[PDB]
Parts: sequence; structure tokens; C-alpha cells
Amino acid sequence: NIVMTQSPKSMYVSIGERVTLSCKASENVDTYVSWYQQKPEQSPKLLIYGASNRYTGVPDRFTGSGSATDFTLTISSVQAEDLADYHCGQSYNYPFTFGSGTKLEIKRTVAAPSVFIFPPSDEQLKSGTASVVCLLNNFYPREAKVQWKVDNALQSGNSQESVTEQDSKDSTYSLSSTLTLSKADYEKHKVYACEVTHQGLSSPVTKSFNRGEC
Amino acid sequence: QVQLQQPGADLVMPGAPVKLSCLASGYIFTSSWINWVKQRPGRGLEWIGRIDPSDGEVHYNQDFKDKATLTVDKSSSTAYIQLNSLTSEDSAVYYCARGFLPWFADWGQGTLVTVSAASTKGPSVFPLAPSSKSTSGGTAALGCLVKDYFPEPVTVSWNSGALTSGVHTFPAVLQSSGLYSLSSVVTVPSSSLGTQTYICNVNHKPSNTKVDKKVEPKSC
Repeated sequence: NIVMTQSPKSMYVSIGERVTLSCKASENVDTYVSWYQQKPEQSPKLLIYGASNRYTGVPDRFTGSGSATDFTLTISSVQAEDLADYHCGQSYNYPFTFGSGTKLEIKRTVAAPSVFIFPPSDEQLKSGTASVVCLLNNFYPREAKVQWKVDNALQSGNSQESVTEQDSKDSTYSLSSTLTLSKADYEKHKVYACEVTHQGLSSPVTKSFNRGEC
Repeated sequence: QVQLQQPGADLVMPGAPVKLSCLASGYIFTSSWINWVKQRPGRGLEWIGRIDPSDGEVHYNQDFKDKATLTVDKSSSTAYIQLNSLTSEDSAVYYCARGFLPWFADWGQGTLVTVSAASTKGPSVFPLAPSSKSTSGGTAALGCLVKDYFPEPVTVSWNSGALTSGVHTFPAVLQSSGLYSLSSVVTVPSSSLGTQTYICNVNHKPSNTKVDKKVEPKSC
């Protein structure tokens, strides 16, 4: 009912920099918005209750402020811990409601991805399927795009990519777009391409492969 | 040390009631009210309810009113929720938080509830054969496709854990089949592809699978 809204959905910060997350109630919620910090494995944690109250055991590094419809959580200086997920809550009207949340991710320099294409293996084929996996390696930012192309035909709804989170070391993502079709539908064509468009690439690259040759 | 945890997880077919649990580690399981929150995978937290461990007074979110029912226990200091007839659109982590004041102070590790009508099955490992064509630039990539398995998880080590560098064990994705698909990729020196041997170690435990496929250069 009382819609809470956060902004941004996900922001990139640099270690040791004051950052500001947003929250706006749908209707006046009078200083009732609380804040929760949650790392992937963990369940949420109350850091700020009331509108601005550093819950027992919260570092001074975290402070709150707001009144009726607008709130903000300000991490005065990010750190290895601070990089996690933040949710904006409420508990002044039934039912209580949370905002979609907003992830905290470290910033760095653009990194064009490295694409590799893998033809399905024969054992996969003999059983009835054909999964062609495109590999976009170590790019940055997360914002990427894989464009499958069979015999110049643009596929659709028959491929499924999966992205990783930022590498603990080099702080870069990675993605794998898999394309699967029956061993028959597969053998109907010869050329399988993978056009990757990223903001690090001047133009889009395309890995291709032909059944038989190499 | 007033912590109130919840169970590790569980999987159950659709249209099947379930009964989760909470705790009381010190203050009084009458003092506060317990709150239930449904956090679905990659989504904001959602509110379910509150029960008062004395009068048993219950306040449900108007959307979960007719679905879950907040049971309780003043004998054994524990709170229970019960979701009657759950769908594949009910499968998410559930918490119970001791609402200190009108706000949830202490929580309790999430109980994962997977809702699926698939039967336990072992994965199939397929070779992601060496990519060093024009991709011969110092490093070439290869990996293992661990297809169609249920449930989770399915660990993937390369060389019994000898090689722990450049290895990516991507997140498994549910397929239209209800069976998952995972994929692990390790980038490694175009040269070494001969100078050394690569072997992936898949290990889905429920089905009791533990294959050791070896990926090597393709014969064109």
C-alpha cells in the first residue's frame, strides 16, 4: 500500500568515498523508515531505525536523515565491508513495506570482453540436444549483450545467459549465453555466430563456427 | 545472546503445505512479536505477518491472509508459519525477525524453500573444447557444461583443486525442464594446452554423481 522506492537500483562506488542512497515513501511515513544491510549469504541487518538512529553496533561511518516522503542513507566513506545490499523499510502502516533495494559495487576502468565460442560436443549431440556456449570473459561494466545468429537468422527465446558477480581480485564480470536446439535443428545449419556488443568494444565482435571445418 | 534462528532449507512439490520454525534465546517468547518476511530470489523483502506469543494475536499481510497461518508455541518457545498449497511462485527464502520495538532488530538465518515437482537426477558433463583459433592470443579457454540436474548444488573443481586460477563456475540456471544447467570455464595459456592436462571435477551429491571429465583440444 505505502509504496517505498529506492534509487539508484545499483550504484558503483570507489573504496573510501561518501555515497548517498535514496528512498521515497508513497505517502508521509513520519520518520518511520528504517535501513537494513544485507550481504549475499546473510539475512538483513538493522543499521538505522527510526529515521536517523545508528542501531546498536553500527559504525559512526553510517548516518541517516529524512522526514516525510524522502530519506537517504549516507555511507560517509565506503570500505570492503560496506559493499553489499541496502533495503529501505517502513513500519508505520499495515502492511509494512520494503523498497526493491540497491546493490553496492566497486568502480574501475572499462574492460572490453573476450569472447570464445564452443561447438557442442559429440556426446551431447548423440542424445538429442545441441548447446552452443558463447563466453564473454572479464568485461566491465556489467552492461553487456550477446546476439546469437544461426545462418544469419537472429534467434529468439531459445538462448539463456548467466552472469557472475565482480571477480574478487580484478573486479570484473563474466557471462555465458547458451543456445540449445535438437541435434536435428542444429544439423540443418552450418554457421553459428555470437555477436557481442559492450561499451568497451569500439564495434561489436563476433565469434563464429562452422560444423565440420575449423 | 537472544538469537532466533530457522532451519537450513527444504524442497517440496506444488500444492503442498509446509511448516517452518523460529526461536527464543533469552529474553521472553511473550515479550515481542515475531515477523515473517518472504524474500524472493533477486527481489525486495516482502512482509507476511506477526503473531504475539501469549494471546496469539495475529496480523497477516492482506495478501498472505488466506495462504499462510501464523501458529505459535509458548511451551516450546518457537513460532511457526504454514503455507497451504504452495506454487512454483512461492519458492523463496523465509525469515522470522524478533520485532524489538515496532522495528525488526534481531533476525534469524533464512530457511530456503524450493518448490519443484522434478525428481532427483544426476547431471551430464560435456566438454567445452579449447578455443585457441584466432583465440591463440596467449590464453585459450575451455570448460565443463554440467547439464540437466536436480536439485542443487553441484560443486565444480578443476584438477582436484590444484588449479584455482582463472576458473569461473557460473550460476546454474533453471530450464523449461525444471532441471538446472551449470557451466564452469577456466582460461589457460594457449601454449599449455599440451604442455599440461586439464580435468574438471563435477560432483552433484543428491543423485550421488561424481564424474571427472577431462577436456582437451578439439581435433578440428
